Amino acid sequence: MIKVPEDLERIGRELRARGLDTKRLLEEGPKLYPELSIPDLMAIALYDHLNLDPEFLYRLLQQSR
Amino acid sequence: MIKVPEDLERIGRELRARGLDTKRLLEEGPKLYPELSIPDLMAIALYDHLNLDPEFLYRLLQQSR
Repeated sequence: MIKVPEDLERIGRELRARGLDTKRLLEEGPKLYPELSIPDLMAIALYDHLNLDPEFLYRLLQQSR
Repeated sequence: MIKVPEDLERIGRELRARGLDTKRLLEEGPKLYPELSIPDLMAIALYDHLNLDPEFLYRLLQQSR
């Protein structure tokens, strides 16, 4: 589902808009987005609280794969 | 290298003590700890800035594996 950095940002914005802080995002994120990997959701959590460049997080995710 | 939650906390404390913020931790962490996976380092980054329970992050890492 994360084919480009834009997808990381889109899903991240969506989950945070629900009111999910980082812990709740890591608990609810996987239920709402079962197609994402745990590393995907950790990267989204980092984007959502620290506003790290989605390009950087995307590149890190590519390495892990 | 992360066989228990204690290892996540130990390495996290070590990297943050060097002055590494989250972005620099994700850039320098892999160089300093080449034995860790990218998901390992993302979990350590989450612990170091948000103080999420290392037990929770450890359990998430087990799932990914």
